[PDB]
Amino acid sequence: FSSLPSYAAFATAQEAYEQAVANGDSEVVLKKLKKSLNVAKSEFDRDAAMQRKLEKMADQAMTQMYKQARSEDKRAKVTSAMQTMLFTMLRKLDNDALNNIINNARDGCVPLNIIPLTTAAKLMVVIPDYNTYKNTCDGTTFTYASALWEIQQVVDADSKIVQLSEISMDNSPNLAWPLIVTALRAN
Amino acid sequence: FSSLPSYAAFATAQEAYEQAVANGDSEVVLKKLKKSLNVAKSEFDRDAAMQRKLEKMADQAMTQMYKQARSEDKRAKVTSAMQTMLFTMLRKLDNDALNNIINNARDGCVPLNIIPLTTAAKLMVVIPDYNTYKNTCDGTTFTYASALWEIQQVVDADSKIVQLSEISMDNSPNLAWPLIVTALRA
Amino acid sequence: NFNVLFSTVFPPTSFGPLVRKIFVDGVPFVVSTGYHFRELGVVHNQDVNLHSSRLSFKELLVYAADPAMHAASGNLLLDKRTTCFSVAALTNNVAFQTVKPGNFNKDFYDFAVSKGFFKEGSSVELKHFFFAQDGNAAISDYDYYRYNLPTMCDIRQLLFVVEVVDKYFDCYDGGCINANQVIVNNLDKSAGFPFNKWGKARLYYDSMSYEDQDALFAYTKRNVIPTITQMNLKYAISAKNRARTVAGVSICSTMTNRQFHQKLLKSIAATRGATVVIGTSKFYGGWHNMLKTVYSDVENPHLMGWDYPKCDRAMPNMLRIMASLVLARKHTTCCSLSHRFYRLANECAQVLSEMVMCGGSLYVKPGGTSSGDATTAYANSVFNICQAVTANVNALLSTDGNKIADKYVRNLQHRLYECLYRNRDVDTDFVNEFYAYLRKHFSMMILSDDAVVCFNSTYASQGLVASIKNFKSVLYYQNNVFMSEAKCWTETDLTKGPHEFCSQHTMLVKQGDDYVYLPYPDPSRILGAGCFVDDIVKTDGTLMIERFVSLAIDAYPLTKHPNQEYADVFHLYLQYIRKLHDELTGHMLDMYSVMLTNDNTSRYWEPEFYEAMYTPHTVL
Amino acid sequence: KMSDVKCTSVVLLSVLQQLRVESSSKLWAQCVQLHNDILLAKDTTEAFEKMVSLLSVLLSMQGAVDINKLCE
RNA sequence: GCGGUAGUAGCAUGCUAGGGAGCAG
RNA sequence: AGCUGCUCCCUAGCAUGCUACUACCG
Ligand SMILES: [Zn+2]
Repeated sequence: FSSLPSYAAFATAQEAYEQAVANGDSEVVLKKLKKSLNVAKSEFDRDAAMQRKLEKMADQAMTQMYKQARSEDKRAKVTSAMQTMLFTMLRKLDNDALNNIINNARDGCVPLNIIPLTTAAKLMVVIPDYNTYKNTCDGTTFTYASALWEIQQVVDADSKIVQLSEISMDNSPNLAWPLIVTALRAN
Repeated sequence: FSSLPSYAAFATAQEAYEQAVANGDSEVVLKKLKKSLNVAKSEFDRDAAMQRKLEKMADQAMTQMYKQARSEDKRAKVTSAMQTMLFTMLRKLDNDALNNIINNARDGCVPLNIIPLTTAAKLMVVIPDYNTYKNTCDGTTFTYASALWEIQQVVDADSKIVQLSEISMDNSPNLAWPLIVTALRA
Repeated sequence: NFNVLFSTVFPPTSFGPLVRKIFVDGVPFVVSTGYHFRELGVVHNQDVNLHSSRLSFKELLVYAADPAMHAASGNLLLDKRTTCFSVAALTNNVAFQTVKPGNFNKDFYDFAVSKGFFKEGSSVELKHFFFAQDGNAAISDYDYYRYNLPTMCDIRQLLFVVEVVDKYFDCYDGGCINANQVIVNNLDKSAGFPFNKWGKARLYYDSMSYEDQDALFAYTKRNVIPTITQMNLKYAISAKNRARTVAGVSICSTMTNRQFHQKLLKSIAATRGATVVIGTSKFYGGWHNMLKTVYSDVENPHLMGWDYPKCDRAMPNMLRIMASLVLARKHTTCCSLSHRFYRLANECAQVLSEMVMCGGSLYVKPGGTSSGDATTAYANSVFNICQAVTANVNALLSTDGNKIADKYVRNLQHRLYECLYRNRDVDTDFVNEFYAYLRKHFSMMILSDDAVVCFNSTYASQGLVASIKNFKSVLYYQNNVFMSEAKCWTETDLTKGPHEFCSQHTMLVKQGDDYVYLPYPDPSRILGAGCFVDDIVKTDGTLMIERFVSLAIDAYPLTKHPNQEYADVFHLYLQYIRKLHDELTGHMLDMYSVMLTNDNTSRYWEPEFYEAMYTPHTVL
Repeated sequence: KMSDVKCTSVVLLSVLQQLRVESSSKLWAQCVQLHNDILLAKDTTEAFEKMVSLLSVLLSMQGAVDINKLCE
C-alpha cells in the first residue's frame, strides 16, 4: 500500500511534528507528537500489514480456480478418447455369425470363451520348434476347432517373412524359431 | 554481513554507549542510549538476516541448475564413454588369448561368426593380404586365439575354391585377396 | 469344497464371464452380465438395462475395463509354447520383451580396490548382479502356473482351523469408509490395461468426484465386474538368473478394494506387540522389542524357520477364499449378507481367475495369488497362520494317546477329536482353550509368508506340538509341493537370534549399559548395490551422495562383527562419502568461485549420526 | 582377477546392447547366455573362454573403429 | 515498577503438502 | 509399468509454543 488514507495522515502528522521539533517549543510538544506518530503508525500497521492477507487469499483462490479448470478439461478429453475407442472396436463384431449363435441361446447368454472360437475370421498360431510345426500347421490347409483354415504369410521372431519351402528338417537350424502362422477361415 | 549501511549506525550508538559506560553519567542520557540502540539493533537485525538467507538461496539454486546441466550432458555421451571404458578395462586385463584376437582385428584379420569352444564346430576367418597369411598360416595349421586349428578350405572374394599350394608371394596378385579360411579346432 | 471336485468333469470353455447383447443409442454392444465360477457356481447381475440412451462417465469406465469387447473383436489364438488356456490375440503381431544389463560404477570399484578389497581368498566377494533376459522370458515365466492344481480339502478340519485363525485376528477393527477418507500414496503409477493408454492413476482420481466413486462402490455390491491384469518384467538386482514378473491390476479394481479393506489394513499396520508384525520398524530398538516379544515365556525354547516353494503359484483356491472371508468378517454392521457375497465374487473374478494380458494376447489364469492387488501381504499372513495351525492339529491327533503321560494333554486330544468329527457347530470354550495352549507352547512372529517360531522342545520331541516334518507332510498333501529340509533351519541357543528373518542376521552386542539385539545384512548385497546401477542414478557420485548415506545407514551394524573384513564396508562407505563431498566442493570453487558458507555436513562422515539410528530413543 | 573379468563382461554386454544387436533374436540369445554364464562362474579359466567367445561378436561387426579406440 | 493488548526480530516441537533417494515382503 | 511397510535429505505453508525488542493502557 502506498496511496491509502492512513498514509497521508501519518506523513503530514510526522512532517508537522518534526517541523515543530525544529522549532523546539515545549516538553509536552515532544510527547504529543510522539503519541500522534505512535497512533498514526498504529493506523499504518493495520492498513498496511493486515491489508495484505486479502491479496494472498485472493491469489490462493485464483490458483485453485486455474487448477479446477485444467482438471475439468482433462476429464472431457479422456471421455472422448474412451468412447471413440469403444465405437471403433464395435464396428468389427456386428457380423451375422454372432447373431446366429446369440439367437441359438435359450436366454441370450453365452460363454465368452466360445465367441472367438466360432466367429473369428483369422487365426494365429505360435510354434516353438519343427516337430510341433509338423504336427499342427502342415501343408497349405489344416483343420482346427471343427473348422478348416488356409495359410497366408509366415513370419519369425524378427518379423521377417518366411516361405513355406524353407521350413524343412535340414534348414531348421537357420531360422529364428518362434514361428507365427496366419490363416483364414475357409467356407 | 558488515558491509551493510545500518552497521555504521549500530556501531555509532554503540560507541556512544561505550563512552557512557566509561563516563559514569546521569540517568536520562542513558535512557537516550537505551532508546536509540534498540532502534538500531532492530533496523539492522532485519536487513542482515534476510540477505544472509538470500546468499544461501542463490547458492542452492546455482547448485540445482549445475546438477541439471551435468546430468543432461552425461547421458548424451554414453556411446563413446562406454567404448573407451571397455577398451581401457580390456587393456588392463592383460590376457594372451584376448590380445591375440584384438591385435589381429586391428591389422585386419577378423572372424565371420562366433568363435567356437568345442573341439568340433567350424571357424571362418578373413585374411586381407599375404603378410598376415605368412605369419599366421603354416602348412595346414592355423594359430588363432591362442589355439591351434586345421585348415579345410580356402576361397577368394568371388566364392571360388582355391587350393592351398598355389598361395604364395608371386601368385598373390592373381587372386581376390580377401581370402576366407575355413578351419576346425584341434 | 464340493464344487471344486465336481467342476473337473465339465468342459473348460464353459467357465468365465457370460455375455449378452444390449442396445445403447440404437447400436448393439456385447457386455458381461454374469459369471460362471469353478467354486461358486452361476452368478447373475442384478442391474442390467437394455435400451440405454447414452453412457455416463462411470458406465464408460465399466464398459472399457470389460474383457468382453476386447476378446470379441480380436483374432483367434493357438499358442503352443504354454499349456494354459488362450483366448484371443489383440493385434496382428506378437511382442517379445527383453531385460537389459546393469551399469558399472567404475569409480567406486577403483576406490574399493585401492583400499584392499576383492583380494584372492577374501571372504567378501560380489554375488549380486543384474541378469539379462532374452525375448522368450515373459511367456516362459507365465508358464509356471502349471503348478496350480485342483485341491479338495478336509472340510471338518478346515472349519475348526478357520475359527482358531480368526481368533488370531481379534484385536483389530474394520468396516467400510467413504471416498473422502481414502489415502492414496504415489498417485503417479500405472493404471492397468485400457487405462494406461490415456494417463496414470492421478487422471482417474482427478476426473471422478467423491460421488462417482461412491456410486461405483455401491454398484460393486450388486454386480460383478471382471477385469484384465497385465504382466510386467522386473529390472532389479538379484543373486539368481531367474526372471521376475509383477502383476498390474486395473484401476477399477483397486479403487473399490481400497474402500473395502483399508480401515482394517491400517488398523493392523499400527499395532505393536501382536503376532503379525507388519508396520513395525527395526530402528530405534524395534528389532530387540520384536525378538523379546516372540521369545515370550516358552519353557524349553528352540527357534525354527521353514520355507514355501513356489508360494504364489501353488496356493490352492480354497485357502485364498478362506483368507478373503477371514478378512471380510469385520463387516458385520455395515454390509448385509448379499453385499458380502457379491464382494467376494468380485474379488474372485478380479484377482483369482481373471484374464491376463501377456505380450499382446489374453490368457486364462488357473488360480493362485496375483502379487499386485491391494491385499497381498495380509492374505499371505492369514495363509501362513492357517498352515501352522493345521500342522499343530495334525501333530497332536496322530499321536498314540495311551503313551501321553500328562492327563491335561490327553483330555485336550480327546476333546479335539470330538470337536472336529463329532460336533457340527462352533464350540467357543474349546477354541479359547486351544488358542491359549498354542500361544503358550508355540509362539510365532509372522510377516507376509515369512515366519519365526519359538517352541517347547520337550513337547515337540513327544509329538505334542508341530515339528519340522509335520510341515512337510501338510505341504505335501495340502499344497502339492515338496519342502526340502535344506531351506529350513533350527536354533538351540537363544543368545543368538534367528538364523534368518527378512534377509537379516541377528547379533547380540553391548550398547551402553546393557546387551541388545541388532540386525545386519549380507555384505555382498551392500557392495553390489554400490557397484551396479541404472545410469545417472550413479556413475557420478557427486550428483546424488544421499544414496551412499542410506547404504551406510543400512550397513552400520557390521562394525560390531568379529570378522574384520566386515567393518571395512562401513569404513569404506564413510571414506567415499568424504571424498565425494570434497570433489563437489572443489569443482564448485574451481568453476564459479563459490563456497558453501556453513557445511553442517561433516556429520555424514562421522559415525555418531549412524550410531544414533539403532538406540532406543525415537527421533524420526 | 575374477572381479575384473565379471565387470568387463557387464560393460561388454552394455556396448553390444547399444549397438542394436537385440534386433537379431539368435545373436542376442547367445550373448545373453554367455553373459549370464560368466557371472556365475567359480574358476577363472572358463570365464576367459566365454569372454573370447563373447568378444568375437563385437569383433565381427563393423560399428567400432578399432584403430582409433586403441590409441594406447 | 508491574500486568494486559497491539507490533517487529530470532529460536524450538509437532502437522499438512511437494520433490529426490534407499531397504524389505 | 504393481500392492504395502520403514527410513534419509531438501523446500514451502499454517497452527501452536518459547524467547527477545518497540508502542498503547491500566
Ligand atoms: Zn462393509
